Amino acid sequence: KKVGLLVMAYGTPYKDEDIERYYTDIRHGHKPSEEMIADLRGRYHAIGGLSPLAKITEAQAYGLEKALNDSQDEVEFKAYIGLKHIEPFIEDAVEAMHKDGIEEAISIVLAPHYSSFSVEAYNKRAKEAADKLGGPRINAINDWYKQPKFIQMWADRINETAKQIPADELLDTVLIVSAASLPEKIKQHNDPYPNQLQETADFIFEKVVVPHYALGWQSEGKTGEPWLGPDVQDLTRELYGREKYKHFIYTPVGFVAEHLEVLYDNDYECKVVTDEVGAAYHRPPMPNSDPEFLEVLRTVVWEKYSNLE
Ligand code: FEC
Ligand SMILES: [Ca+2]
Repeated sequence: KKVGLLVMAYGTPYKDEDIERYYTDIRHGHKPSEEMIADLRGRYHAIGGLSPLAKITEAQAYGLEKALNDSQDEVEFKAYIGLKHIEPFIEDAVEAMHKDGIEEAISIVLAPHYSSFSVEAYNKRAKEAADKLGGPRINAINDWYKQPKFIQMWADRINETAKQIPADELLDTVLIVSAASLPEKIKQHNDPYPNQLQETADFIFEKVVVPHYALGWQSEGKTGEPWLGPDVQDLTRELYGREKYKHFIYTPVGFVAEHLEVLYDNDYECKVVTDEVGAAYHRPPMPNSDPEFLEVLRTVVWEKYSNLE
């Protein structure tokens, strides 16, 4: 019998006409203003029109399914994609499993770190849909940044970039490790998210030749409350002011694909800052559907399945 593999991600507009309803969904059903829509649409336009996140997420979910099924024959996995803010929604994926007769599923979020605003909400929605339908039972993975192959993947990508920096400028190079920002109040309740990112930065740093590093956040939202900082743009300016770094290497390790928050918030907004101070910009390829990353996810899911049984 088959075990459902519920692969969850944020979602992205398929078409330009979808941007309004996607943004409305992000804002809990409250339609943004015309100025807010125009600004978002202009960011998608700046990165080429739309984001490739849709096809990357699919390649990741079906590449993971194939890696799992080609590596063993104790069980057959069947992947279902459930998205947070556009169809197929999380609830649609759970419905489809139930209608297919899946009785047992493992879920994974395509974000390696846990927080109350991200993975918690994914898991709450998946379990609430399964409770109503009467199945499947969902066994959730909460985080997986500690996976050794995950850390080694990012260190290899950073070391390949650093090898193309001149040896006499490596001492003036800094590795900026980042994730999506969240409201700062999550620290008041000891949410694990900021600690998990610091841990990820520490594990990577001990495996790369780059001698300096700093932790930052990015892509904070339009609210009137404080968000986790420093922002990667502001941190770049500060570090140039104190240390005069010549090379900035940005690894937004909270993300797993090349989407709007990397293509715009790093490759446009951070490059604007490195240009202003006169430093070089580097941003290694994201994991996307590269086989080494599919192997990270296969290890994570197969270890989860091994520990249930
Ligand atoms: C955490 C976290 C992740 C990583 C975990 C996971 O991937 O789900 C995360 C991942 C992503 C990814 C990719 C994308 C890119 C989608 C694509 O079109 O390329 C992506 C894109 C957007 N996020 Fe995002 N996120 N995000 C928040 C937290 C997280 N976010 C919070 C909080 C709010 C604030 C909600 C509100 O305003 O009340 C919020 C709002 C937006 C908007 C709305 C427009 C704007 O104002 O910027 C867009 C577009
Ligand atoms: Ca921003």
